[PDB]
Amino acid sequence: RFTEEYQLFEELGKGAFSVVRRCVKVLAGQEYAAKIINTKKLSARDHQKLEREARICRLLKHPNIVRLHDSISEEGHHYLIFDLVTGGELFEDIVAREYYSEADASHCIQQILEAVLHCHQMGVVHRNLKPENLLLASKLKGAAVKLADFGLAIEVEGEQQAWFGFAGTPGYLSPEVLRKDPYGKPVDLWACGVILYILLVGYPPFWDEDQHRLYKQIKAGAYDFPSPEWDTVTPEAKDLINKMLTINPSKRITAAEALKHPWISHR
Amino acid sequence: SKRMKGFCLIPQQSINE
Repeated sequence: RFTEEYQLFEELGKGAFSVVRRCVKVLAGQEYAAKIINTKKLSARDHQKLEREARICRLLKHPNIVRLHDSISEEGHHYLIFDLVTGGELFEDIVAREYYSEADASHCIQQILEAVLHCHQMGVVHRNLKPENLLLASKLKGAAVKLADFGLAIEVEGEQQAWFGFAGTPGYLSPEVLRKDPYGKPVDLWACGVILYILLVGYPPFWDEDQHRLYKQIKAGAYDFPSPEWDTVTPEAKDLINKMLTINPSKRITAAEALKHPWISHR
Repeated sequence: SKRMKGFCLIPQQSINE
């Protein structure tokens, strides 16, 4: 039984037809986050989506990816045993601090890039990167960041592109996805550009309350660096945002290239 | 700055609710 090996304690978080609770593996004494999904509320198709997310999590072992340690199916309940990460989402911390210093944003994006690079080398594309699902080890400056929520992730064959469907989060969507073009790994680096812009000034590069006009902004790469807040941001921060928010997906910087950019490598 | 311009950072769900 799940309850034979793990003891449940307090709720840490709440999803649709899911909760997250702190748990201890009894024999080990080790603490984990248990995502408990009510599979009574899911069709076969959506059960199988859950088993796919678990399988992709199992492929990925990396200090900046939330590690799935176990996946247990019981009558009406599925349990996903993750690393316990208690720092809350990157999103909440950006709102609390308003924006990050270049030193803190650089250390943050460097870890995201290592994680994305690992995903891309394993043939996994997240498709849905955003501060909302990047988890912090703590509220302390320089805290380790981890990628979470592989529920929309896909597997690609080498550098081959294909139409993998319309999915992700509106404000973070790549122009190639909005065009319905075949796509691959670069969609993640567009999302990294959006995340980096948000990190440095605390608002997104693309937004309109009209989703059509939001989508026209993204497809046209219509963002800028308004004064006064962007006046004190280094040209190299801007240059790395520009190479990530490149509409052409072949010209757009890769995770491997981003890790060599002077704003990452020459601190 | 974000606060002086009254800009907001608001969480977004995925397309696939």
